[PDB]
Amino acid sequence: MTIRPAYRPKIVKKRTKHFIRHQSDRYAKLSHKWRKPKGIDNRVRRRFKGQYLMPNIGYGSNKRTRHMLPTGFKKFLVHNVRELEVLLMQNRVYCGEIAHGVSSKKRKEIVERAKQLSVRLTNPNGRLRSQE
Amino acid sequence: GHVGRFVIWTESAFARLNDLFGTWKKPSTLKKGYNLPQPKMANTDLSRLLKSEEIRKVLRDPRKRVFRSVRRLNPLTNVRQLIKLNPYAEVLKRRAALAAEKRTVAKVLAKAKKQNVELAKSHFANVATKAAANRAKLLAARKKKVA
Amino acid sequence: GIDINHKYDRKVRRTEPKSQDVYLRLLVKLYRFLQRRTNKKFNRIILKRLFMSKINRPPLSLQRIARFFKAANQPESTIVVVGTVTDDARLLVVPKLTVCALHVTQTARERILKAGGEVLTFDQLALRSPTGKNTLLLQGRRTARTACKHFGKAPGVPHSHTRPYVRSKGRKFERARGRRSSCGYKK
Amino acid sequence: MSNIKRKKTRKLRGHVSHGHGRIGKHRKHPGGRGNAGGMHHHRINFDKYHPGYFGKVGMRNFHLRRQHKFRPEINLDKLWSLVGAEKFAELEKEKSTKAPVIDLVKFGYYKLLGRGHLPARPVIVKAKYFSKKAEDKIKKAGGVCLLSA
RNA sequence: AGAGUUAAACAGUACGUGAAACUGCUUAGAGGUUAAGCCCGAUGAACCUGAAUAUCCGUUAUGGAAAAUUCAUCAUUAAAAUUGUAAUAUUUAAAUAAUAUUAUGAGAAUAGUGUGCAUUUUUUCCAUAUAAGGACAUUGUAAUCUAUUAGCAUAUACCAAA
RNA sequence: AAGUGCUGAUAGAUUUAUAUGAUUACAGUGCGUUAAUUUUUCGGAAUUAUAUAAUGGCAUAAUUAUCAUUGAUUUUUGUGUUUAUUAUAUGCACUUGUAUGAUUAACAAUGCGAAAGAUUCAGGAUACCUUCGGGACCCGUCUUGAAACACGGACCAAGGAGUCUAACAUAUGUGCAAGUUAUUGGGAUAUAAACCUAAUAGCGUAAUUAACUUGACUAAUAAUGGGAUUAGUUUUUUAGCUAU
RNA sequence: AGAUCAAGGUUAUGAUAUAAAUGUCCCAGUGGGCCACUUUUGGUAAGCAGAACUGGCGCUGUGGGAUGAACCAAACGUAAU
RNA sequence: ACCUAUACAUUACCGCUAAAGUAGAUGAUUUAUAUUACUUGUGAUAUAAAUUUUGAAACUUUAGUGAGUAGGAAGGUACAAUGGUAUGCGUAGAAGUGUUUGGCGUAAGCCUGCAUGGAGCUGCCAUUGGUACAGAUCUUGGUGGAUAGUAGCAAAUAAUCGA
Repeated sequence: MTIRPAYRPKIVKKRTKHFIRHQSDRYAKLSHKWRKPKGIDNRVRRRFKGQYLMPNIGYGSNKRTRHMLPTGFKKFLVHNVRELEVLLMQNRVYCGEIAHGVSSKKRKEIVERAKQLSVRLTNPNGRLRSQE
Repeated sequence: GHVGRFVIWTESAFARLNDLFGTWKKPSTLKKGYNLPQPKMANTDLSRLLKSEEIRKVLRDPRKRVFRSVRRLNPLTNVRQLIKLNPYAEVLKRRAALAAEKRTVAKVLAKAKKQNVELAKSHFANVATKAAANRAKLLAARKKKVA
Repeated sequence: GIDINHKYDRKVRRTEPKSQDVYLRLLVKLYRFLQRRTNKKFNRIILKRLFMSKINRPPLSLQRIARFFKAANQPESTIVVVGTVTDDARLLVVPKLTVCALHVTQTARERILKAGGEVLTFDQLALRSPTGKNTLLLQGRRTARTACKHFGKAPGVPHSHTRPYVRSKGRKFERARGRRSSCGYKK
Repeated sequence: MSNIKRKKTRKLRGHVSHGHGRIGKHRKHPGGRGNAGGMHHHRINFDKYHPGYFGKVGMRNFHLRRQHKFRPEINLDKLWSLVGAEKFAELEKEKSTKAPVIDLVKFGYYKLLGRGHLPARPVIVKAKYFSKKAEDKIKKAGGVCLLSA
């Protein structure tokens, strides 16, 4: 529908599956997210052979497909119609995500104006659902 | 901790700062010895500083081209490369290539000895060139007799 | 892989100061323009002197200027000091001169305007002589500060000579056992 | 009172020792609480770095008053910020209307020392003391001192 | 249990928000294995994600309409400005720099009228012609390039060995 | 040792080079002398002299130098000579055209971003479950050593351990400068703010010896007083380059 | 021995410089170690102790003798060949 | 002849270290054309067209390079209140709570959809406090398996039909 942005390549990432925090299997007081286990015995700290691939600066993406969402842009926070005037002339580059304290009164005012401003949103149809 | 509120003065007020911070030529009045402080950079333009007719008679280098061209190349798979980094590489080929090329004639003539078929238009003109090359040596008998 | 990424591969010295000014950056954002068109060594030493702290960008008192302006056969050279050429009294007569300087105190302008030679700043200088032809460069002392003689003690040598941390002067203050004769030993 | 991202221990959690060791770690005092024993086992880091200690240089000055050794010390090299600064300019015309009068007790300076190396002008100067290396050089310079009341 | 009362009872004396560990339930799978776990790359199942734009041998030739017009080869006039001069006034003795008003200068610049003012203009849609309406994604080629293996070799040249 | 001459493949192809700077120069193409030899005869084909430092072949002169020296290796060359050789003697426009800016790209197939609706191609453990191949001790920590037949851990939500001041040192920011400081104070005047401010008084200025004394370069001047290590500027003249 | 003139080649062994050169904080730690080859005391001796000269283990994964902190290959950015 | 390493080599890529380039845009720059000075042919003029922006803390470009506890500095994010700030969203659903909706980072962490819910909340930049927890034979409050039905309720003579 919308023209895809501004020299859209193959977004091809190094390691994709998430990174899950040594011994978070047998403690559900242990969360999901990582903490380099800094203590002198460990079985992953020594970057061993078998465990949950240990992060560093290697795995990142290219320094032009930084932040690049699967539709070419780089995502960007939007609040009201005045910040969509920030996306006046850059409309072929970035996109918008309607901030989730905006009600369905004001989100009527983005989706009918910035459509004609030719920007892309990730989420229209939030509370649309054609009721109040 | 930020500059600039929108400030509105009055005339009796506005003629007290000259008392309250004197001038560039004097100390002030209402405080003892509080001089008007200094700048550390006394012209603070940059665009009209680069105008300039006193700076850009001494500048040297607008290296506008970048000169990057950073690609390596192979010295055998690119036969194109050879002559460029090294002339006389054409010499050693175009010496030995014809020596092989006459030797390609030198073994089909054994087949033209065994069967004697052609020699019609594929190698007949390839061996009749010596009759033309005889004339390249009749000038050695008629045009090289000048010294 | 190999083995050397050894040490130091790390060029320590300062790229830009830990200072968030908008005047001092304006010299940097000017004098980066005037050392990367010319290659003149005189501009780079201006640039590498725009970077030290409050101490070690040395204070520099006016009598040190004068006999350097009496380093004679130079009646036209402009004075460049990256520092603070303040005023000292006991230079009674003051000569005509024109200085480029960072910071000039209010009692220092008042005698050189009484000289009367105009002092100029750096952008004020920058209009005139970017080449540095007939330009002088004066940098003050750095054993100057009295807090910088605490180095480097191992007292047995008579090359000791190095100011211990006193409490305060008088008697019964770091003066019995070790220093003088009779209380154990002379240093 | 700190900007604490700078302060060393708000990135140290979590390392799992926080900054003071993992063998013989931070035990409430190892040292001897204070200065013990400057003669006893902290010997080496008290000579060197602090000789002259422990003992008795001797004169038991019973109840010093810090007035009898007041003597605030001015030097002859200044001497003309003492007078007006432009007032020196009219003394180099030449006009021998001077030696001028330089009180010191009214200034707040007492004994004229002799670092000095004054100009050639005569000066009549009044101090609360003398210094021999100065006063002979003043006496070549056409001026002389007289002791203040 | 119904019937209610209230915006709410998915607020009914732990009477707001109700998690976390336990798990009672139904659907979904599965199974004598490293004891459970994971980690590596696939894996059906299942929902999902990202998908598009004015040419080969052109941002070409050519024909249809519509609206109009400071644009023509358009004239004037109304401006305000900008740039660049000239002058005056604030200057640290003068110049300069700098603002403030004063005028000239050129060209542009809009609002308004005007050969033809829609005559061969201008601005929006419609047309054929050369590879041609796609111009994009995943694919099979074909060759090119730096690395890189496997498989044949055209003629040499060297001692001795005869 | 020489492209000797390919024939078959593998996976991989940076580059928004203005989204703040040759798309240029090497080469290849079709247009404007020539003469015949030769071949095909449809093109092609083949010819020298035009100029070189020539660079080897050979010859001699000549020397530097040499294990050796009948000599041979040579060196500097010098000349003659034929014989080989190569590059220089291609402007003028044009061309999808060679090569050059980490030198990958023509073709073909597969498909309509189809009012809403919605098929197609790749990907996608998001966090399961299903199916197999290798991996694999289960977490703190003292210690040379913990998978420990070493101690602490049943599970979870909330709470918890680098702080306060004290004076110092150093690094560093910010003003100022032989000065600096109100922050004990009053008064101006709206409130715990700030403003303004006077004498002091801290600390430096000028040192000490146990103290009394004395008091910091011969001079109207000197700077670790002289020395060498020196950037930089000035200058002597030199050639020199670009502008000239 | 010092200052100051006079003459002076191309600076005088190889191979490099991943850059050399220094003053503070005396800056956090750490002041218990282990092993193999040779060299080696103590003891009959030991996976014991006691060392000098290296390399390594603690700090270190790793491919290989199934296994094993040191053995022998090699010292660990993410990826295809 | 083959065999396998995170080693060696080459292409991409990430961060880090080193080196190097870029600011007269009231310009620069080609593309054409009118002209011209004409110097054969190189230049200036005029017209027409189009390319030309960044926290110079930027940007381009180049090479090399990457283990790590004890420990030191480097920028990065949570949870706070205080003054500045965004004509900041908020009963037309604000804070946390779940999640088989979707996504960005190397990573901590956000952004987003739906479902509760009922009255307040965050982003840039200055500051800053009792600031992020798996641990302390840690404190307190729920709650497991064993068992949520096992352990065992066995001393003192012994209870019984019918209403």
